[PDB]
Amino acid sequence: KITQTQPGMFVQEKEAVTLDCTYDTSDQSYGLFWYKQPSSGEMIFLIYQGSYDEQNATEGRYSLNFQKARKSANLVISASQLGDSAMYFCAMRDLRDNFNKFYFGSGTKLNVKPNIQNPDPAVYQLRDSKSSDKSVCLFTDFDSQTNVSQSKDSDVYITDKCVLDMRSMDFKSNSAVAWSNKSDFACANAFNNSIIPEDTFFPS
Amino acid sequence: MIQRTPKIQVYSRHPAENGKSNFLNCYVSGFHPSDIEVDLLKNGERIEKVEHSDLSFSKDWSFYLLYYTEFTPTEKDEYACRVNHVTLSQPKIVKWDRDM
Amino acid sequence: GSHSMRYFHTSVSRPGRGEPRFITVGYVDDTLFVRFDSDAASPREEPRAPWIEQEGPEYWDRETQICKAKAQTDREDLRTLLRYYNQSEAGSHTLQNMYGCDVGPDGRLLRGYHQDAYDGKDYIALNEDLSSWTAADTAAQITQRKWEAARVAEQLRAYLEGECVEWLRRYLENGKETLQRADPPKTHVTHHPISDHEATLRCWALGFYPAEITLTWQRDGEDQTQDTELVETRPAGDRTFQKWAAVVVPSGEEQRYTCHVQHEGLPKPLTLRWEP
Amino acid sequence: KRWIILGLNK
Amino acid sequence: GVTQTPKFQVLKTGQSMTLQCAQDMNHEYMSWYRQDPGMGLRLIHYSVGAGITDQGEVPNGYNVSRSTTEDFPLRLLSAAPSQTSVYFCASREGLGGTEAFFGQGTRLTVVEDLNKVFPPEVAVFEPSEAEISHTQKATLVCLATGFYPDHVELSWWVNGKEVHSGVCTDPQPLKEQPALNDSRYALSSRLRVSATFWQDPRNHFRCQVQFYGLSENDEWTQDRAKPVTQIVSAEAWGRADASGLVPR
Repeated sequence: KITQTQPGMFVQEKEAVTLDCTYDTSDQSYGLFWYKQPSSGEMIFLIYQGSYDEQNATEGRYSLNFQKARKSANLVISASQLGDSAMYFCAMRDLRDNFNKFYFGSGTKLNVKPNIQNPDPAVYQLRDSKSSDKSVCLFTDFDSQTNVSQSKDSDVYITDKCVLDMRSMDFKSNSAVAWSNKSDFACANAFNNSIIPEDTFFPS
Repeated sequence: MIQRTPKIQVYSRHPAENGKSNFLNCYVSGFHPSDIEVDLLKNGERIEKVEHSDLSFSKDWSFYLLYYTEFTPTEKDEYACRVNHVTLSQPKIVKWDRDM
Repeated sequence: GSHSMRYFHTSVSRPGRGEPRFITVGYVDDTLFVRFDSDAASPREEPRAPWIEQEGPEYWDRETQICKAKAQTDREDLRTLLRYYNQSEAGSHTLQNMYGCDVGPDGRLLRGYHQDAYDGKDYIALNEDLSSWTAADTAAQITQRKWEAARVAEQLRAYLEGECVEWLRRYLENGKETLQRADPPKTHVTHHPISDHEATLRCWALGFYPAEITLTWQRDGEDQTQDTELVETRPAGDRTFQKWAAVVVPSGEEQRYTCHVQHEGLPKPLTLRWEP
Repeated sequence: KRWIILGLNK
Repeated sequence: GVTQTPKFQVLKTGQSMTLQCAQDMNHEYMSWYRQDPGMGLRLIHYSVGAGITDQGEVPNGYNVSRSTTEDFPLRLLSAAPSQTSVYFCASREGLGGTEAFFGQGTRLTVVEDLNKVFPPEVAVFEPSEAEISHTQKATLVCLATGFYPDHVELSWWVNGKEVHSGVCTDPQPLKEQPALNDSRYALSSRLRVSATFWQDPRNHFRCQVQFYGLSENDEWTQDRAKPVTQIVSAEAWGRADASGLVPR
């Protein structure tokens, strides 16, 4: 039995984050495992701790704060990177079945928030590069403390906020995209559902 | 493949006394590999109810086993241990001798 | 005095006749106390000495699991070792493992052990260090790297230093009346005439425990070692052991020969003669 | 009392 | 280490399929899990060695074989909607091993009727002049729409090379009709470059969506093009100025 109480954790990039795990086992012999599952769905093994290992495991930026007495096996991720945003599974195998099954926790979605140096909230309209009159709305450059609510209207599509990172300039920015088949749909209303900065730039 | 031919001793648990219930032992040791065939014989016939110990081994890795069976010895009855092993061309028979 | 706990493990592959036979046994000193045989109808770690029987069901379930786990580890290791040695899946092979600890009369670790053998030959061994590995060959070196990487010695060393010692102590206490009772050998000398010129003098030691014992023949009280036939100490089948020592001596000279017996259960060493 | 850890494969 | 295939699979109810799994690690132990919401990772079958397989927690509907230690193919004789899941092949040195390596995963969708399978349409939306003017940055947006099932991989290509810097793609596709498990999906992605990089008609921006759909063998009973695994792209070129003239 693996308990990850946190369905999600957020952390400021570069900061360290601790993902909670507790495990229930009667056996004196077991191993605790962490796996990372990024958006693309793979299961990346990160780190392992044996119940008889007196040292706490370490693997790159991952450390496992193994407290046998408290029955916790928290993963600590040092210097969080945007690439760390993912699902994290705490898992365990024990003697009862000769270490056969992995018992995985529900998992914790780590959300690494970018440090936004100079917010410049704005909603731009983009046009299809093809001989179409199709259009897209781009809410961009807002800080990590504004949130994008999806539409409450079913004919307008709005993506969750996405952080892109222009590495050469060490520049990061959030965006959310919105588009509609509808006709009254203008960008000036596209994100009405979200509470957007009062100074959010809406070009003419 | 290391091969070590089994040492064999045949003897009674307790000092042999005709008419007195006792235990006939066949100790096979120093052998390798472990697969081995051991029978206790009464007058050259196989004794049906023979137990043996759990396979174990000595510091040099060579194996030992105790085969044994309840028996009442007599002046006339002859007992022996027949051991076959891969290191043995022919099954090896060691006769029980009260004086060893 | 000094005491030991040892676990012995043997896995024998039998290709074309099922899966590997696994047998493991537990000794305190010279006393078998636990066993597991993968061939038993419903395999459990079973007690084999009374004092261990107090241990509760959690103990027996756990020991059973560990043995099962060892059995399985072994099956995998036999497969692996075929690849290490480029051997055929057709041949039958043996994995052997022994481990355990020696404690001094003080009850502290004297020496710990962990050793594996493949086909009757040393494979890999924990050094006296309890901290480093000695690989017998190139295959075993592979194993060494795997085990160094996993920091196995560290954890094995803690086991040999903690649980092993501590449970050995507790076994010794629970089996005080037997494990810590030394049973002296009943001794006697037999005379066996070869011919008119010679006789065999055979000095017997029976019903003793522990197995450790010294039997020596002297002639006019002087060393008769490289002239003595010692049979391997043998189990009587009731947890005590037997041994005899033999000299071939000139007929009529028997009275110059004394048998000497040293054993934990003897307050003082024995001197025996044949009753001429 | 037996010893055991994960990852002891040869 | 563990090469599990395919990464994506849509299956018509009743069809067979073999999920493939090979490991180049001389691992004795192989297993299959399926990952399902609220169900954690469930073991399906496992193999402690070549020639040995056993049933996990949910073996039913699956069979496995272990002809060699290297491969542990998972077989779905008769696809069922229930078997819609994410499958992971796992391997390790032994039953008691700690080198527990999972495969890339196989995302399996069992459909009642393949007529629900639709490839994406892909569009690229050029950077707003307003953004360019306001930020000196230029955000392109790629929109993959109308697809089913969720089995796409979206990539940006600049001047013929996959690019990652400045790219952000929705983590999970968004349903065009979310309450229907049959509905089609849309996915967006942004690629941000400097205005001055964008203001070069010689710079080529292609959004590429690899879609996993029907195979050649799948029966296709519609008039519309069979929605097979395919790549769908849309592109755009830099907008040079009025005005000349690529900026320095």
